[PDB]
Amino acid sequence: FACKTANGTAIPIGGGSANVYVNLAPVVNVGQNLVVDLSTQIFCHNDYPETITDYVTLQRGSAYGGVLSNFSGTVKYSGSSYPFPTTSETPRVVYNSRTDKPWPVALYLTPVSSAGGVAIKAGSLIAVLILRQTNNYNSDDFQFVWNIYANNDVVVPT
Ligand SMILES: OCc1cn(CCc2ccc(O[C@H]3O[C@H](CO)[C@@H](O)[C@H](O)[C@@H]3O)cc2)nn1
Ligand code: NI
Repeated sequence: FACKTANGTAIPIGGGSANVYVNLAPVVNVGQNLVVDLSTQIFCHNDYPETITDYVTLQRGSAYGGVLSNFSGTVKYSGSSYPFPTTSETPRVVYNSRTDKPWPVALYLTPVSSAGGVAIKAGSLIAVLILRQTNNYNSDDFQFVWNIYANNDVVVPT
């Protein structure tokens, strides 16, 4: 089991960490959502699906920088919604093919009433999402740590 990002980098068997840059809507008002869909960027596969089933959860989602201070949010993982930052590990998604399949995670972030001006700075760390992988074969229990960075400034009009 390993993962990669689109035109990007890879995290190999056994886990590790990688940096991911996302495009964000440049202007977002109170009451609106920034939607950050990682399922178009992060892809994973099972290396021996004929005998092994891989189980994959969102172990934890954490907010940083402008997102931590200026937004509240929710995360959608494989069809279900949760608070973001997260309050517990999600249920598991099964990976049973050598063909790349998206990691089905999306953040929905909305400005708090005190956000104004530049609420997220270009290039800044905005979130960490930890993918936890196990299987039905041995004791493997691995973390794939995705550091999520803003590509551009996000302004909350005042
Ligand atoms: O007849 C038994 C047999 C065994 N195999 C492959 C053995 C194997 C063992 C571990 C393994 O590890 C990687 O691949 C596994 C499947 O994705 C994953 O669960 C592991 O954690 C790890 O990333 C891959 C192949 N093929 N046939
Ligand atoms: Ni592989």
